[PDB]
Amino acid sequence: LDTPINYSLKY
Amino acid sequence: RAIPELTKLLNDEDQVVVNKAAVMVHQLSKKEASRHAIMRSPQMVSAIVRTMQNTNDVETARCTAGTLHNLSHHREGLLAIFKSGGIPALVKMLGSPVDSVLFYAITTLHNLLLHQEGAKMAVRLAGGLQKMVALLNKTNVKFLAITTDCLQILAYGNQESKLIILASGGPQALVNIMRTYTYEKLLWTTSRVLKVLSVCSSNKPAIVEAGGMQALGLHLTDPSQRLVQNCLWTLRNLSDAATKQEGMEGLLGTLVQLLGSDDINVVTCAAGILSNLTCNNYKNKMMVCQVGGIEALVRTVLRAGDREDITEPAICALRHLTSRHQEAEMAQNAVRLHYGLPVVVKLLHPPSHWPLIKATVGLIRNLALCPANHAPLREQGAIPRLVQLLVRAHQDVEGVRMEEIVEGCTGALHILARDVHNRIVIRGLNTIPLFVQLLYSPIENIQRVAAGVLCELAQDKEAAEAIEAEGATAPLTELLHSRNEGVATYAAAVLFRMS
Repeated sequence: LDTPINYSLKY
Repeated sequence: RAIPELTKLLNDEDQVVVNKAAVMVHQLSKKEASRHAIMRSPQMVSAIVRTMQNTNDVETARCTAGTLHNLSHHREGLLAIFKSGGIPALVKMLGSPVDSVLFYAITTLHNLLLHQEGAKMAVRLAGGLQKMVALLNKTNVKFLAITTDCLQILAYGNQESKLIILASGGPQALVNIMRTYTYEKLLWTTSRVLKVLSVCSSNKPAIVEAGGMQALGLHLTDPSQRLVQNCLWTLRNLSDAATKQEGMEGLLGTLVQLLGSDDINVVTCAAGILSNLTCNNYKNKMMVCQVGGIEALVRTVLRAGDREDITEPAICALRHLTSRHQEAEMAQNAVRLHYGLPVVVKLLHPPSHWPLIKATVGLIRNLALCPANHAPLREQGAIPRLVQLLVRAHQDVEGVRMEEIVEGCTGALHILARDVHNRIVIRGLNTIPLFVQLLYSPIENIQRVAAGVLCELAQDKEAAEAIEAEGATAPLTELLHSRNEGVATYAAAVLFRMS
């Protein structure tokens, strides 16, 4: 479940 | 008169003449009216390059390299070096065992890359990437500083370039620098390189395997403002790929303390990282618990206010912690024991957006698994607001599917309904008709929790009767034959109770 967020693509 | 004579002596056939003429030309370059005279000579500049390039003596090289280096301190002199095809030659010199000759070359190129248009394309044909990376093993910290800064100019906005560095083994070479030396100007530029590489999706894993995560954690408390910020942007970029590295118990300690800072760019970057490393790792989840992670995080959301770039990552970090592991219980109890329940239910109301509201409903579901939280959550007034959101989503954005907001909201009420008090509230909101309508969804997930909440409320005569009056008997029978042992077990329960 626990899901990551690719901060490389948000900034 | 002079220039035309030296040019000729620069390449006869007999070297001592060329070796002794170089020494002369070299000294004229230290004088102003001499350089100006040397630049505007399309032949002097040419002969000089082919000599540094084809010579076999040491000092002839040591002197010719110095002559070009002085010509680079001004625009007119750069344009000349450029036309005479001097770059391919300069790269060649990057393999000399002579310190003086090596240390010039690199600086002349550095200048060309910074102010001459075309240099970038050229230095890439000569193949200056594999060479500069091969020099990363030397020991002169000032030498390194200049070299690494050259890598960053060429790697910016170019994937072909990041792949060669990668292919030549740059990642576990730079990391070594970070955990060996202390010169600040070196540690700053080497991070500027690592940063640019952390963007692409192929160049990321190579850094985490070397140990880039532990090597970058070392300088989080250094006096340099710029070094601590570049280190942080970079740890946030790698984060979604280091969720399984052992021995991260060291870095997780520091990160927590860094929540308490005067810099709000340091708080924001620290938030997301703790959020990502907390995914599916029971070893990291516990460690954060032992060092007072829960208490620290609750406090972070309180001062953040309406700044959604801080609150979002933090809430996701508490959500991960209150689930799947030995201290998951302690976690749920602590959030309450630290005065956090109030603020959690406030984020459900506007100004807020969809991405944020989605994560808070998820945090609330977990929190309800602890008995001691049934009464508190009610008094804050979550039930009336949870139902309200369910409605507006049913019918219908921002990056969120409205069906998700519906599956989460229902599962929230499902667990809360374990306490009688909450049931009397939920029922008295004309909710039943809607719950019955969810039985018709094509999504199995929604079917289980919909039939679940009904199973809870149906344990009371009046309630059961009102459910049967809507006509749930029709759909409930069909769900008996579901191969989803969950959607089934629950459809058999509701029918049993209302009969």
